[PDB]
Amino acid sequence: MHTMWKGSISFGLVNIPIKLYAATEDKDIKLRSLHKEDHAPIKYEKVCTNCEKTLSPDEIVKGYEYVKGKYVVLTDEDLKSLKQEHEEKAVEIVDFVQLQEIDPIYFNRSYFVGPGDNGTKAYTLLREALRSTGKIGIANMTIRSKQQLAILRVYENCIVMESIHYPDEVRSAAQVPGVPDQSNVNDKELQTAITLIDELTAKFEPEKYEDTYRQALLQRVNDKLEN
Amino acid sequence: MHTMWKGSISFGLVNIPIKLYAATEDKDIKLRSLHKEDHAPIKYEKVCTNCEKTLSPDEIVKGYEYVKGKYVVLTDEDLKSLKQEKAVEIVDFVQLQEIDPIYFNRSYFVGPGDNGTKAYTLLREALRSTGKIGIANMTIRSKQQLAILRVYENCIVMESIHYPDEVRSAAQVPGVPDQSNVNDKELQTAITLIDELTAKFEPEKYEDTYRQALLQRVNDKLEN
Amino acid sequence: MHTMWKGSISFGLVNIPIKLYAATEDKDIKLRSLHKEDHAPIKYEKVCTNCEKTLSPDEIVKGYEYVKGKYVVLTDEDLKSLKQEHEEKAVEIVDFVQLQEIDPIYFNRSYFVGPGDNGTKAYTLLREALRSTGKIGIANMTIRSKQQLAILRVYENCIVMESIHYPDEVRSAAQVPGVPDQSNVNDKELQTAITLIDELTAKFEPEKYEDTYRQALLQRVNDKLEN
Amino acid sequence: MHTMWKGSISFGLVNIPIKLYAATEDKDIKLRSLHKEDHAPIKYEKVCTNCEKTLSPDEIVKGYEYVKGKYVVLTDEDLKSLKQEHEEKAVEIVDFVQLQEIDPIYFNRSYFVGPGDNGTKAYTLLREALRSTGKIGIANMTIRSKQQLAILRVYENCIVMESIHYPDEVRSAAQVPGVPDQSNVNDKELQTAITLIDELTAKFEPEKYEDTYRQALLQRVNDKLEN
DNA sequence: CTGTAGAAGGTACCTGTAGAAGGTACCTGTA
DNA sequence: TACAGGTACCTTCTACAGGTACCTTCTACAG
Repeated sequence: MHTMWKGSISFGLVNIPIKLYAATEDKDIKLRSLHKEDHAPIKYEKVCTNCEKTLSPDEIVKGYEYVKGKYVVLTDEDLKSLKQEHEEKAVEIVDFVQLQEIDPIYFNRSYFVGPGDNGTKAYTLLREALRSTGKIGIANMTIRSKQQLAILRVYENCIVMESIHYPDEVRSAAQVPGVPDQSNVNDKELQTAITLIDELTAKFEPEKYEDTYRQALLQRVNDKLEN
Repeated sequence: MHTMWKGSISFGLVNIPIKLYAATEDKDIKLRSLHKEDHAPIKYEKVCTNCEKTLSPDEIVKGYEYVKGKYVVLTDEDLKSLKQEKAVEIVDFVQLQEIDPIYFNRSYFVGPGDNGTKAYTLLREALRSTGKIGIANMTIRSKQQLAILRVYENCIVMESIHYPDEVRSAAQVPGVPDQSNVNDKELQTAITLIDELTAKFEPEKYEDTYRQALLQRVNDKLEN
Repeated sequence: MHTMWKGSISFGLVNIPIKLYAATEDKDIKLRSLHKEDHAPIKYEKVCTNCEKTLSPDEIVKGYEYVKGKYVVLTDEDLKSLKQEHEEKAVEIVDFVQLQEIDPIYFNRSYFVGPGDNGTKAYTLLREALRSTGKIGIANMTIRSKQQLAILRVYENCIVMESIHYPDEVRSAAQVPGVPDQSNVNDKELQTAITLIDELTAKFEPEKYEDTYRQALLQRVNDKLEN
Repeated sequence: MHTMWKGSISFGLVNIPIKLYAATEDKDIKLRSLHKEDHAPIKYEKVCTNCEKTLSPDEIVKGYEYVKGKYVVLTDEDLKSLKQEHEEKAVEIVDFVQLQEIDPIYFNRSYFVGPGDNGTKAYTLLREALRSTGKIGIANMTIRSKQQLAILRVYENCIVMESIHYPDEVRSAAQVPGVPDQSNVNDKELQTAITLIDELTAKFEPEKYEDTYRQALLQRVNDKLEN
């Protein structure tokens, strides 16, 4: 695959050089906007709502909307001052917690972690330690000037780094309206449900599920192209 | 807390009325572009790149780019026909460990609907006992996609997932070694290290430092 | 300085990307042999002592002299198989001993260890740990296809990696002929010797000592060059 | 042990007859180049680059390369006048500094110093004075027609004289690229690193480390011989 | 309040490429 | 043992441009 990030997993004296690859790709069809009669691509042009004039990029400033219709203009220098840029590309591990402690509810984006230069032995040691102890590593990571939380876990023979939502962005499963909390299920009905589920149970065949809409749109495009 | 979808989980004769709630919210800081002269928000005008002129939404169409610079225009009629082909239709049940969290894309809590509680708890208990997840097809808003249904705590969680062709293979990751050449003493030392840094998960410990810094700076600027 | 080796310091899970620089340079004067009448450089021509013919580098093979006058030929395959090559450039630390356990008579060559890419925090941690515990690290390294033993220690603000002689190559000071034991030493004579040493004691001035032969040769060369 | 040098440590009125012994030996495997057709050793013939004529040692003169391609020819008389000859083989001590003032990065070669004829009491007095004052003696010495700097120190019951590099041939540890200061060190991380280093700490056992390449080559030679 | 898509700027990492010299490593000779 | 001289080399940095995948942000439409 294509490497998108070069750095190291650092927690104290440990510093394992690693590389990141995107674990998923967006195959959804993107449709360009074209003029009805000219059939040319459409471009976005910035125009002020008050001065009603075209604005160059140097005439645009960023402003945080603090109440409805009122903006505190954050100067560029302020924006760079808020960012705590790091000169060292490191997935700095801040904690190690049991795997069950963090639900896949938190997970946002998945990355494949591969060994870097002169870091295969430490990579294998960390992978085996994580698999044996059955836990994951909570870390802080920056890809391109951002800053987010991540968890490192083990999937098959690879290490997977999943960025996660911050704990205050994840809602509570105990606040869901109407969810029962009493384990008063009947044994006969439960057994019938289990039998039905087992009847519907099959194996996971990834080739069985396909994007039908994508294939249909591609076939329509091919038919219109040939005709 | 706020219902965003109201339908039913359906397979065969089983039809459980359910409601969907977003399991996560985006609290990232969003900034509005403004003019420097008058500090008014800006707006986007769609103009043609071949010849500059403002176009109404009724003056534009959608075209799929098949090669570089060449598009096939999909008329709204055929686009609607393709989009045609409120229930979460379960196709089959697989094991919990058969689908990795790298498949998961979006998370939703599932709550019982009107007169749909007994079936809801029956399905939840069956899924928990059998250790299975239900693969299904569903549409949120004019976009059909694939999802799974699992049990988290005492709730049902529906995770809309990526299609299998959209997920890369862990075997294709460059340079990843095999599980054959790990020393026992080094492994024990590494395990001891990991156990030393092991701590309980404290959700209040981790916070968005950049967002708090930006909010504090905004408050200070407002005071000034 | 000029980096001469790029790799990492590895012991178990710990990996520290580092760079090697030569701590010393040979400033001695080198003289080129020239023809007396032509003043042109000379060339080494390899000629067999028996066939009395000039040999191409593909007509020459290496041989070990197990006994005087007889050689066992070690072909390319044997030498390649004996020389174990590693896929990773690592200073594999095997031991951590006390600093005083290894005498400077073991030391052979000195190298300065600088932080590598994304390897500064771990470098600082290792330096501080070595300085505080008063320990050195025994390791195996290979600069250019020649495996040897080394020790990592702390000098001032830097980490210094010294290659060392193998223990079988170092003689024992207890077997030096004629060296007396800790026999009784006269206190007055020892005090007089101490006062003499203190009288001759001065501070270390690196500029005080210089290679006088090199300066004399350079001055003679310059004098002949001028006139 | 074989005496390789016989002289006296001299400073002012103090003159201590001494003998020098090599403190280390080169046990590396050396392979003789041989002709592949007859398995006879090869020899080097000095031939001129331009004239392409075989040159006897009386037709070869030394030359210093001040610029690339141009050589100032230094005749025998010039080189003899440049070299300083001493009628007495003496290690002439110039001053004494502390043990810690000269780093082992200066050290080049090691020799054991043994008492000479009727020079045991002075040897013991010098050893005791150097040990008690914690000092080393900087000196000028010539082994065989090459004057160099040396330091005299005490190791176990012996005196060790180390030929050392000139100060201009030793690089500065403050110019190592990327080396940081000691200000930013986390205490918890430092304690973790110290605990890890103590975990890998072991007593120095010289019998554990051996030149595996030499043993492998000797085993291969023995296998080829026995067959 | 949430889902959904489109356009736009940017740059990191890989790919394809080459020259120089500084320090490694080895071999002989030679008294 | 000392001591030097010649020889093959190759690694790291210097000097180098093109291209794509992925990040990241911003607005707008729907109900």
